[PDB]
Amino acid sequence: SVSKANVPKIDVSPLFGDDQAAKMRVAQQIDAASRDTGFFYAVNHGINVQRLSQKTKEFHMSITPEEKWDLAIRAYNKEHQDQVRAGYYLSIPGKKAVESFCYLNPNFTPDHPRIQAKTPTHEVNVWPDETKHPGFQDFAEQYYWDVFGLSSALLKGYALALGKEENFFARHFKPDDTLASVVLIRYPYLDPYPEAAIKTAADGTKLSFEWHEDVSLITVLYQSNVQNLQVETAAGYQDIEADDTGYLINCGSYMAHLTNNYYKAPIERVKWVNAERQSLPFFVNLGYDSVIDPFDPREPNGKSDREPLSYGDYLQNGLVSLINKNGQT
Ligand SMILES: CC(C)[C@@H](NC(=O)[C@H](CS)NC(=O)CCC[C@H](N)C(=O)O)C(=O)O
Ligand SMILES: [Fe+3]
Repeated sequence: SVSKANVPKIDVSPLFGDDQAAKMRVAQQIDAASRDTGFFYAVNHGINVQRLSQKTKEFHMSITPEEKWDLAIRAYNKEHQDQVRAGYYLSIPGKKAVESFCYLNPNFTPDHPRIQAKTPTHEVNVWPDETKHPGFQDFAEQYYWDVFGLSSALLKGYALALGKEENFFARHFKPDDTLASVVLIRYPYLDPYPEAAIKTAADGTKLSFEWHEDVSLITVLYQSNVQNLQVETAAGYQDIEADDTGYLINCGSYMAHLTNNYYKAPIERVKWVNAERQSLPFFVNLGYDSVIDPFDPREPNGKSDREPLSYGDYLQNGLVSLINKNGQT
């Protein structure tokens, strides 16, 4: 029936250090994984993922219907026209099981020039009442910077893996302008589970979210210990093993663009599982004006004829296209 994807566990801790040869050995493993199924687990990453899943659980289970409307993105609340990305994504009982909360760069404030200029994809985060969710905002903002630091190191590994200097990507990944987002996703246990919330794939598999390529440079994902993800290969979809201690890493379609598809953006989908679980992606996005010059590591001269793509326009297009294809989450 369904085979299992080879998803190696890569000790990424050398990427935080100054042992350059050890960094290269990590880079080789990243290269191999990126050329195989496109996924690896980053282990020995230094993030307290036990507290992450705890603080997230407390929030999802304690937020009330009134608070969800008050935080809701524009897709669920016409009063909130500035909330395209950040805020609460409501479930629809009987129809849509998943619900989630998305937040962006905490440095996006009314003082920020991109907020002042009303540049697309930049928004000021919305937060629940502190007294109703003590410590939640503090946890969430600190987590953003914790995973930012992990992601910076991973980007050093990807750069070395492609034959570049280690800051080739990370130099565009900055706290003052990153469009990176965290999404705290709840997938509920439901009895009965509404069939309307289950999609059926071409191959018959029941899904919660259909196939797609990630809109990101890379995706840095923590999930609770419930197997659900699949990656498409030429021989069909393969199950990605769960690992609630590691971070599941893959390239997004911006990486595929700039490498001339040498590191493809894998096609992934989410199987339907009737189980309470958490999915907490960090989408590594660059700045709105960031441009990486494409190259082709397959060619002796490394030359690509692909257009340099401004990251902001890429992100705007990608997020709207994904909603159109796979629905409003
Ligand atoms: C597969 C997981 C990463 C997760 N899927 C997801 O997060 C899916 C597919 S990558 N991503 C999205 O819908 C895009 C969210 C973008 C976010 N609101 C933003 O403004 O930056 C899931 O569990 O459904
Ligand atoms: Fe995805």
